[PDB]
Amino acid sequence: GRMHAPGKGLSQSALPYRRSVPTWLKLTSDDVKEQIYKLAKKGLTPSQIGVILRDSHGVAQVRFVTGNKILRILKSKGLAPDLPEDLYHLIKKAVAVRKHLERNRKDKDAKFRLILIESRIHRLARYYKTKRVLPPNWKYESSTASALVA
Amino acid sequence: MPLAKDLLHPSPEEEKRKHKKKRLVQSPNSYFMDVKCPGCYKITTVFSHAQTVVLCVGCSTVLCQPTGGKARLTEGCSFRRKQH
Amino acid sequence: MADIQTERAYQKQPTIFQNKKRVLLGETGKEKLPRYYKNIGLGFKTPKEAIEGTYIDKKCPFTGNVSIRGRILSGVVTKMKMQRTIVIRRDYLHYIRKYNRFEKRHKNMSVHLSPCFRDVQIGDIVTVGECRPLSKTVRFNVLKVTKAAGTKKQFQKF
Amino acid sequence: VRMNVLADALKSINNAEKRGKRQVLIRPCSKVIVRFLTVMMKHGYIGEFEIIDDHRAGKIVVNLTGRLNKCGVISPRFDVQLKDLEKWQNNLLPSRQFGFIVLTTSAGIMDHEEARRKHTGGKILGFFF
Amino acid sequence: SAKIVKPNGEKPDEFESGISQALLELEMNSDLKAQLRELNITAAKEIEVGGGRKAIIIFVPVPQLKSFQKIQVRLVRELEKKFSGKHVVFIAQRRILPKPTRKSRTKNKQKRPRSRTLTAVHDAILEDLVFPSEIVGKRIRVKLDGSRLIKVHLDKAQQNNVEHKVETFSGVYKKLTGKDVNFEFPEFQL
RNA sequence: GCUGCAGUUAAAAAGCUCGUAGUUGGAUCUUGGAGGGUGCGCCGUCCCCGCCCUGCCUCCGAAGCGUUUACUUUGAAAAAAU
Repeated sequence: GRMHAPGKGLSQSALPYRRSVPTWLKLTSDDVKEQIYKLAKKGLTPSQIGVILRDSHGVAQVRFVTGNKILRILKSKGLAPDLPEDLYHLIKKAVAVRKHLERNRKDKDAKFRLILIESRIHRLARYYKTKRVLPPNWKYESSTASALVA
Repeated sequence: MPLAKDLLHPSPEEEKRKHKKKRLVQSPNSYFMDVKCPGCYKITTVFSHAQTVVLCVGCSTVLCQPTGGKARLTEGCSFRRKQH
Repeated sequence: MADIQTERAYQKQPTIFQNKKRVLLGETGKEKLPRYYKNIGLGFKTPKEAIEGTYIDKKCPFTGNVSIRGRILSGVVTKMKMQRTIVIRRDYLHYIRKYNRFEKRHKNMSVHLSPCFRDVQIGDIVTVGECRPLSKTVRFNVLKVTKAAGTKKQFQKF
Repeated sequence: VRMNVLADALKSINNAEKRGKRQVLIRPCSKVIVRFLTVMMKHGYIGEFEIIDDHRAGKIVVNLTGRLNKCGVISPRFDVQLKDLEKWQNNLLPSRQFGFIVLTTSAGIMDHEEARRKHTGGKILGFFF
Repeated sequence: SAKIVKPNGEKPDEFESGISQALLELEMNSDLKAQLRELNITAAKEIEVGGGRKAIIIFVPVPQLKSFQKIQVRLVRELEKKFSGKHVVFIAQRRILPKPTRKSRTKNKQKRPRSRTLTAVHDAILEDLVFPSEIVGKRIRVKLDGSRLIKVHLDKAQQNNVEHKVETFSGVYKKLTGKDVNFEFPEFQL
């Protein structure tokens, strides 16, 4: 449990059974797909769209009120961006750590951590690449990564 | 563990004490509510634990702030659950 | 295409003769080259490219003078560095009782590749057939290109 | 993590019976677990079992008597050649007479007696007595 | 008549004719017409309940079902009343595709959709047999005699529409799959 | 020491982690009645088998013909001596 530490911690959603519902849920597929697309226009991530939808407006899972996961909705509209979001936030994080390490060459902890993050990235990309999402030959490079994430 | 339980029919009380993931067949331990604020008359559905500010339909109001867990509903507010 | 003929010697299929001749249209005649082909057998369709093509390849199983007899093998294409020949990697299982698990093992096999086949690209699974010694290394000839855009890891199209 | 799921179910059982327990909840279950639980059942080594349906992978409740000394799993699932079945049952069964080696063959998950009668063979799953 | 609504590749008749007529009888009306009109049915089959009140099973195209779901309760109420002495319900014809063998042959026929598997279909049948309730959970019991019984948990609220039915759902289910089904009630998380 | 070893203190877990090869990988897609072998004195006891309480298409054979395998099963091909 956990990949780059000794943490054990079980923690989760616990998703609901009930096949159908919510029932007290009116609205419609129409409604929330519009909602999703408009939010994604604003630049929001699918994680973020799912959260804000969840808490502000009734959507227990977007899957259930519409037979599609948020990312698939985005991609079908034409909102999907270049690399998958998890990969993004990893690359971005390794960037911020890299910038901090250039500033503070004396921080060995940071150097260790940068490695960890980076390994997590390379493996994830290996997975995305295996699966077409990323063009075979995709790689993450410090040099270009900075320029990539923004 | 005295060679006595009906693992298949366990009690609702001690099922209700257990971790959401440890439940006989799993299920969550979180809920939804309708929330009031007199000035408006319509009602926003809200999730028990929430992260987002939740604001009402029109009035820039408030409607809880988030926490480690359950959203703290704000002062003068009311809330029926509730469904199925 | 690319001019074949390329070399210094005139490439031709043996004993398949010409004779162009006088009068009008064509002119001589339109195809200008009689072409001879055959099916390998074993139910390997002789691809259109062979019949349609200009290329010479004596080594070709369809167009050339080579017979396919013997083992028919399949392998994955590891290399297509050499002109008209490829290297395929053959995986096989080795059984070791003395205590019993056998360990994957492989062999590479050099095999001639007719210009009739194209898109011979590394990764492609291919079916080659035994043949008379073509070259000191090469025992086989590519008979069928098994293919697949599949292996998805990308999206092939048509 | 997990390589196999059977091995957990079997172990869980064995520790239940060792305690003096009469029921267990195994997780997460599979077609193969069912099939194995079933062969056990036909023979008496367990009572009735029940697959509960979480919207996930399943959870089984087995009610056990106490005729069970041991139900083991063999890993890896070695291939067996009809006269390696004779060699297996001797390796791991109490007397020639009883206990079953249960394997998976092209023609079904079966105890080796049923195997001998059908006259088919395959890869070894596990055992009991 | 027979031609329109009892179609789905066979005309036919008798009961299908009666029920169709009943639908028309309902059709005269207001909002209790126009909403239905679109709905259409493939066929009806009749199968009984053990002492002897029969249950009538109706088959639907599947793209239709959302609308049928729309009415359902009101319609079923009408069909039970007009056609009394029968338990009416609604099942959607689903295709089911065989798992390929091997030598089944296999000319790699287009994949197929889980949304085509025999188990998934059966699950759908269970889902269809009961209605607005919801199936809360399920369990499978292995009987000493190599038998298996499926315990299908049910919700609680609004169940009454189904309560009297239960036995027929069991029998109906059997006719379709050949498996045995049983029903239960819950609990309410606290 | 595969079957079938030991490694807290006896001889033996690298100071720690990342990590490629290699190995290893969750759940989930089909559902009694008689025929034949050997025991016991016309009767039966105890296996084994198709059943009750599933190759498509081409259009019986033929052919098309295989989605790939590994596996396992049934055959042939399998030097004599040993």
